[PDB]
Amino acid sequence: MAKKVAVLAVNPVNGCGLFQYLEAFFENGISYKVFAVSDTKEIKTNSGMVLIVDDVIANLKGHEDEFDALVFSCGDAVPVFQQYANQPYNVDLMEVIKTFGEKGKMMIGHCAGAMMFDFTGITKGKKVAVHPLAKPAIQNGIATDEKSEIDGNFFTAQDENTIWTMLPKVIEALK
Amino acid sequence: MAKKVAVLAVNPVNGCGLFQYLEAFFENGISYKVFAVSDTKEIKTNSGMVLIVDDVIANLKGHEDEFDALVFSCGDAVPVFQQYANQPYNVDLMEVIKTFGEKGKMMIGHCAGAMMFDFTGITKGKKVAVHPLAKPAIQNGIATDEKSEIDGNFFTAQDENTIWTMLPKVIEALK
Ligand SMILES: Cc1cc2nc3c(=O)[nH]c(=O)nc-3n(C[C@H](O)[C@H](O)[C@H](O)CO)c2cc1C
Ligand SMILES: [Zn+2]
Ligand SMILES: [Zn+2]
Repeated sequence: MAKKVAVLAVNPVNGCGLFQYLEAFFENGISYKVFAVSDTKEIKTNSGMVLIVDDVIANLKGHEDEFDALVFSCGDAVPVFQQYANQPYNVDLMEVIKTFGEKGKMMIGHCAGAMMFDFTGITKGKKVAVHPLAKPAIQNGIATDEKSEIDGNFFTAQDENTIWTMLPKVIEALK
Repeated sequence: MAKKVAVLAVNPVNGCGLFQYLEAFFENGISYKVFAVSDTKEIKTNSGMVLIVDDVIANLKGHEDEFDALVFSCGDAVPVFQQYANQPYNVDLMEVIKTFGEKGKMMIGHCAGAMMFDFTGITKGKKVAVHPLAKPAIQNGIATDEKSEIDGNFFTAQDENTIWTMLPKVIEALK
């Protein structure tokens, strides 16, 4: 019955968005493990702070059944995602997202998180919140202009500044 | 003429509160440096994340005139402050807050940040916003129950959840 959350942090990752999830989980006693979307668990933030997380994204593949939810913390790695699309960690990212979406896991994200989910196709026929610049990239999903969208098991926010509009409902759904 | 900000992060520090400042500073081209209120450059967050900042608080002394603002990021280190009040890094904390207060630098903080400010007497006759649990610990200052208090050069918030009520003003003050 005990839930488990897999948190995905890109490199670099928006620290404000990330530690809104993590500090909320810790204070509510929600278990979580943070995975780096890179070849090392030592990442940076957009602000420049060096951050050493729990593990890498490669060690998440095959362990999707051990978690009940997935969190995509957006960052400045996304505006250059297309350049590094063929990077090992960026390939593992789409695979992890795809598997979690098929298991029916709780999909959580913000900013460009909806687009990364939509690149797979798990957001088909689902209301999602996404950054105004990543909105025309939403093909399978149904992008809205709302600060946050909760449809089925998809919990998305427009950016890191509108996470507060959905975070309590995310918390009460986990523990 | 370039406004430089000195950010003080405790150990452990509330990650959500800290990166609300740093990411906001980054997106607005505000120069800042993060000093660890601990023995070493490497600290952790309340969530458990290993965080490596810029420098230690000891290397801030004598260089307070090289900054225009002082930020106090509260954390779980404060409820254990009375036990470690005689620690070298906690002694340096009170001495750098004093120095920044003498030159009339922009004093920023949240949660129990106003309490640490009031422990020096810099907040005399000044309205401050502080955590409800730390409110009776305000003798020199004028503690309120408001989310944020801006009085003169003091910019305090009730906790990490009410930083957004004063942060736009902080950014404008730092350009
Ligand atoms: C932790 C956190 C809590 C917030 N809470 C609120 C809130 O209660 N009401 C609100 O209108 N905006 C809230 N915001 C967003 C905030 O109003 C906005 O991002 C800017 O401060 C003003 O545009 C919050 C943002 C963060 C990061
Ligand atoms: Zn983003
Ligand atoms: Zn605190």
